[PDB]
Amino acid sequence: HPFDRQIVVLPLTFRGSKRTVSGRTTYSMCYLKVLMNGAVIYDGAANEAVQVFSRIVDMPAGRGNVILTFTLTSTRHSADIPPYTFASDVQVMVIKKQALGISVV
Amino acid sequence: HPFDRQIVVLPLTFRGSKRTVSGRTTYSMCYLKVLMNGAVIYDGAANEAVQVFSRIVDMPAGRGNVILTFTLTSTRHSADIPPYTFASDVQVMVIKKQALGISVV
Amino acid sequence: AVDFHGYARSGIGWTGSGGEQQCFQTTGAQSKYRLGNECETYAELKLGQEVWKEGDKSFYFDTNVAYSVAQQNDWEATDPAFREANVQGKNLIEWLPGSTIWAGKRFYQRHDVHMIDFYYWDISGPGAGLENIDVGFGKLSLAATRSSEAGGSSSFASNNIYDYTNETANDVFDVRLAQMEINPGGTLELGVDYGRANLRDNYRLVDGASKDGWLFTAEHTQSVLKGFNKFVVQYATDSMTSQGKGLSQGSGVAFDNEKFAYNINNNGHMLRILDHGAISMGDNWDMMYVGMYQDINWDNDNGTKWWTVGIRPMYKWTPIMSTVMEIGYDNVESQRTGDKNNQYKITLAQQWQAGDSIWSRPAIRVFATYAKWDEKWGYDYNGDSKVNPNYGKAVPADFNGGSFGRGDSDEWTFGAQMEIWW
Amino acid sequence: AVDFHGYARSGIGWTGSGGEQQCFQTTGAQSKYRLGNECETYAELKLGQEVWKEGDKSFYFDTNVAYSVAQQNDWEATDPAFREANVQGKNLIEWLPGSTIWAGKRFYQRHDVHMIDFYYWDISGPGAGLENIDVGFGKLSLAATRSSEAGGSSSFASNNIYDYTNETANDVFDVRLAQMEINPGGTLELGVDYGRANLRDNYRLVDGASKDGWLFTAEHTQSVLKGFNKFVVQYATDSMTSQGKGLSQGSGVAFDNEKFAYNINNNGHMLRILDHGAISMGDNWDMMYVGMYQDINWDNDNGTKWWTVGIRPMYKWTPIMSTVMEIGYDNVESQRTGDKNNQYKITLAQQWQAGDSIWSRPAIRVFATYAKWDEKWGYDYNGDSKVNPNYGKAVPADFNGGSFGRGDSDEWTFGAQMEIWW
Amino acid sequence: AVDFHGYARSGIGWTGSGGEQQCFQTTGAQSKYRLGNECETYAELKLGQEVWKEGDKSFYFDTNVAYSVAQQNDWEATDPAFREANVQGKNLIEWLPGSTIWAGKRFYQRHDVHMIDFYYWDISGPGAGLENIDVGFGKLSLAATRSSEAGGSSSFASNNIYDYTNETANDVFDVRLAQMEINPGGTLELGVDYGRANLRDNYRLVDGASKDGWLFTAEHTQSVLKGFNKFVVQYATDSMTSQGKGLSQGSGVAFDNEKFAYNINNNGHMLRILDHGAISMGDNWDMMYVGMYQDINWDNDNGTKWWTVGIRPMYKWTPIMSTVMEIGYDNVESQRTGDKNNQYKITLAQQWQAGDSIWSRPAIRVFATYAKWDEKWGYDYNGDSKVNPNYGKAVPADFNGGSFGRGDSDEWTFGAQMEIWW
Repeated sequence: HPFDRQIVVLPLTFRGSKRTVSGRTTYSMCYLKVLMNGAVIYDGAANEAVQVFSRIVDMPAGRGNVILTFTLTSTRHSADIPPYTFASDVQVMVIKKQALGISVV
Repeated sequence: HPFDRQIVVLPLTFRGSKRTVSGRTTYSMCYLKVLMNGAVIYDGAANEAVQVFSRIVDMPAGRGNVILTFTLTSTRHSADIPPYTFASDVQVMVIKKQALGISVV
Repeated sequence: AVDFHGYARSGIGWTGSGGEQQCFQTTGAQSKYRLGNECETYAELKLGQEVWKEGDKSFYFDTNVAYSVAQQNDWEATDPAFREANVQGKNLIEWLPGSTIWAGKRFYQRHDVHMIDFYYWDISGPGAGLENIDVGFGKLSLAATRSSEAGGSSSFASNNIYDYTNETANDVFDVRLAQMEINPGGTLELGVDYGRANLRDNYRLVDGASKDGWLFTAEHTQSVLKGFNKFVVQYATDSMTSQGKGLSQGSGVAFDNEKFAYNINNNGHMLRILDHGAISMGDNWDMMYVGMYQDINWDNDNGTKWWTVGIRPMYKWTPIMSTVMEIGYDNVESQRTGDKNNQYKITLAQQWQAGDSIWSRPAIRVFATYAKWDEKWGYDYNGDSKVNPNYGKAVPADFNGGSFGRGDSDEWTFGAQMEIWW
Repeated sequence: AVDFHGYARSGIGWTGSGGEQQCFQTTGAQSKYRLGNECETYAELKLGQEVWKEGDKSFYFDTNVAYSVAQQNDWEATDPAFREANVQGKNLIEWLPGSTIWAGKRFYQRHDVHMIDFYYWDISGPGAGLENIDVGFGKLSLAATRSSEAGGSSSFASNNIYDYTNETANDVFDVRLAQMEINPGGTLELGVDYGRANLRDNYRLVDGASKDGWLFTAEHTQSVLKGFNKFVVQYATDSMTSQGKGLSQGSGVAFDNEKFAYNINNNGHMLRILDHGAISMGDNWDMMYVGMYQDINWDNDNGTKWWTVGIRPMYKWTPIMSTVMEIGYDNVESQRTGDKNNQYKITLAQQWQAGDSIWSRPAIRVFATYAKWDEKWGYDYNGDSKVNPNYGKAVPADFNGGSFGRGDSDEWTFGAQMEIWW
Repeated sequence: AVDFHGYARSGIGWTGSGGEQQCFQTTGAQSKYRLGNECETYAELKLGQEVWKEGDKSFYFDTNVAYSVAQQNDWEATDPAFREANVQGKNLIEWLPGSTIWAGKRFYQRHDVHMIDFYYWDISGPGAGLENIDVGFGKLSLAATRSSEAGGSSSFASNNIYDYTNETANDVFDVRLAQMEINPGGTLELGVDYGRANLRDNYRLVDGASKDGWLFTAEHTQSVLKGFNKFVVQYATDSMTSQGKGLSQGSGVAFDNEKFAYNINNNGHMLRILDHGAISMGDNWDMMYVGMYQDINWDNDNGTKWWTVGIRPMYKWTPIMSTVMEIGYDNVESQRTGDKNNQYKITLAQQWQAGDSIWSRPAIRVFATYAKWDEKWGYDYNGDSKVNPNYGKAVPADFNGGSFGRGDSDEWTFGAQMEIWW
């Protein structure tokens, strides 16, 4: 495209869990790492409460292709109990910036 | 546009916090006020549980421009503890109403 | 030499229409007739000790831990309330013989009606005082006690009620003049309580808050018919009207179901006229009675007029076995609406008690209770205060098609129950 | 004259592999061999008092507060369980001399095997009853007790189990006839318990629920070798098989770890043949023993078949010091899968006790325990009752690449412990 | 024959600037002068009993439950701490006369300074031991105790600190040689504590964790002027430096406000030179005095250097009534910023006590306190550990526009209080 664009990552909700067995409490953490062109731009962790990731990545014209990597990892409660985490779909839109239809200031 | 449209505000998540220091519990509240053309159309508050605001505003053809103002305010825990709140980005789409492919009833 | 004292009540009950026992209290009332109307087991265990005594001077130390469980299971984990821990030194001051200096969390001179389980002069809590000063005609007691509300204070100048979430302390200063002999066999006691909201530095209350209040009380105790009759008149102004027992709530802010602050402002007055007593008739009849009118007139129109009249006669078949009855009537009229909801309860029980009096405790009773009520208004607590403009307000029973109050209905329960104080 | 009684256990332990003391119980089995296996600090404190006594009639009031902590730290906040608060009147009825009328929360006539810490007849809880009625040949006792489940009831006609999340009250009616002399030194006792779910008005259980059930108990106590031997046969039907100790769970639904209801329907039966005893041979050997077969056969095919057999000899060098060995074997076969998982433990301890009997308490033990197990099935409890369709059901230990149960291994622990009842 | 013992403190207080009583403690200090400076109501109740006694051999059972409430209301629900439950058998070993074997949760031989309410040798907790072995010159005591941390262990090999969230266990082994006679009236006591982190099988700590530590203590107590003086020197290495009283925290991981793990590594040492005592001058003057220097030197530079100097005189007009003053000074310099927080506090009280000594308890005081402080650094606990890189680190009071510490100010409070041990 001949004009600069915005890559908007829509709200992504990720959440871990906590389990108490025999008075012993274990966590299952959900890690979300977002890289832009190989450089870490987000590194979030969720244990009990939901975490929402939504971002704007400014891609200009002529700088080159933009690669967004979303890596999500889940840790188990223990060696016997598998991880119990939630993560919504990754959705990405590309918009025009400074358009004449919708403006945002 | 020659036809009426729909301005859809995608889910915006805002959340406050609660903090206990020396047995005294304090709140940091997140307030989101959404105005359409200066008329208050949303007034939301959050203390611990996340709050999600998503809406459809019908904009008719010929009436004029539609201005949506999102004001977010964060309250501190004390005089020396800064506010600890979260708020996701504001993303707004505009769609056609009674389009060709999709139709919702 | 530990002193073991306290109170306890616990039992089992069934509801005639099905389920566990249901205890009936009309909406707008602050009390219910306790005989056969106890929904849960409540205990107060007190372990005291006279730790030092010389001549007439002494030091007494007292604790009190309270448990309240729902009598639905064997293992019922709860949060016990450390209700009392205090030390009282008696006869320490020579200029004022017979007086006591006390400090700690104390159950300070509680006055109550037992039949309805209703305290009307109760400023208990953490405090300190100088008690039982011999002033000649009577005995003078001074005390300072603390209460607290979970919210009502804002750290910054804000007009948004949601910002008033900081816990606010309240101080009650109480002066009582008791044992004034004005009648043959009858005594008089007067009492003045001043309650205030103690704000911290750079903290403020919501606009229009009461911020303080007064409570004046007079009580005449007359000894008749091997029993007693107490006639009390109380007048409370402003922050002392929310509770009405002597503690102050000057913030006028509460937390709703979702922990959002909302306004329960209590500017106004309250007038309470009460007459309760216990009487022995013959060698086989005992009888408790209560009759009280309480009017709470608030500036936001959410007060209530409350009429209570009840009797509890017991007939002694045997120095340990007795048959008790209890007939009570309650009628509450709202101020916002003007509707009246009323109820009457009749309980018949057979009890075995450790003594020959109606006050004799270690009691085990098998009871059948029957309550009939009709209700033309209730309180709106649905949703939360953010989206409900009527949250906490008295609304008619079918307001906009809602269902508020208990409606017009009838119920009967039965079961067994133990009650003791030792 | 406050009476201080109760029970307590607390100690320190290490695991051979590493960390704090691990605790070995076979999956499916409802008990574990407790000598050198107790896993936490437990203490019930009872502050009782006889508040009235005249001639033969008396009133006794009893409380019981229980604390259970993980014994991992000094400051350990806990939610104590208010387990008992009750009043018992003895010789208050002239028609039935020797009988007692009791009401409150009570530990009502519990029967247990100490070796494995197993209560096989326990209807304790809130209730009321008339006990110790002299009927000639034996002693008859009648009692009514309440239990409760956190869910299992719906406010409306529903087919979604998630709607059944309302507390369900259960009633147990118990009739016991004890102390029949059927042989020299032998005593027979027969009990019948009927349990049923008590539903509020316009509340319903899930479709196909067990609703109500029965428990029949026969027990023979023989005085042999300066000790006792008890042989018991118990048959439970329907709602009384889920727990099997005399309390009813007639709703059939339970909450998972994310507070979502799911079906644990307990239609079926339970047979239990148990023989446990304590004898003393010589003046230097004491012996505890237990052997039990328990078959829980359900209609959803999720019951178990449990064989337990254990001995606990004790040799007394000194009227204070002794050496106690305990050997136990457990074998549980799943009804759903047909797999048998088993375990055996051997523990050796040296103990100092307050007496010359195996029942003498204030005991301090220094112990070393070994336990070897092989587990072929387990319980699927990971995730939710929604996402996991096998939630709570027995599955083989290698189901679709999962790991269920404790596997095939062994482990040794060691440490010290104190146990006391006073 | 129940032995009722314990401790309690409670009262009421106000501050001149407004609000409930505020109690002042310098940032970076681990103690505050306690006269008129207690923020809460505290009470430990202990119900012990001598359950067995023959000749000189004895068995003693001890319990202790603690309640700590904010003394802001009457009904204060709380989670009581089950602090002690243990059994001690005395004179049970024929080889070692006078030695006692103990097991359970115990307050094991705590040394403390009363003025600042500061325990410098407190290894209490669950454990077991052999105490008071007579070795001729002194008395040898061996004990093993357990502590725990809410996190620090990871089940799998990982580099993310957030994965180190499983609770870890620590063992302390304590050897003490006490009651050495060196000089007329002087007694010496030496102690060695080894603490280590007990990792579960297939569990690990973060890289660079201390994982173990030492504590060497030497205390000399001299009897002078009808009272005592204790001079103690303590040196701790590694995991014994974070807490500083004799329990180990070798994981070096702590939970933040939102329950995320972060590194609090405690590699380094701690030196504590203390001299505290109680003196009696004349028949009217008593005194407590305190001098402390505690230097915590850590590898991450987050240590401290704390000077404390305190005096508390008492003048007795009458054997019951006295006036007590207290002047205290704290000065803490941060290791990573080099700044200094200083504070001095003067309190004057009039007290009535059950005796004629500064240790005679059932004591009721009316006090006025004035504390003036100047703080140039504080701890950054804003936000959580993920978004804040300085979370838990000492920073200057004016760091990048933030406000850390209590600033430079002064405050005066007043009120009444009661303190008792029985």
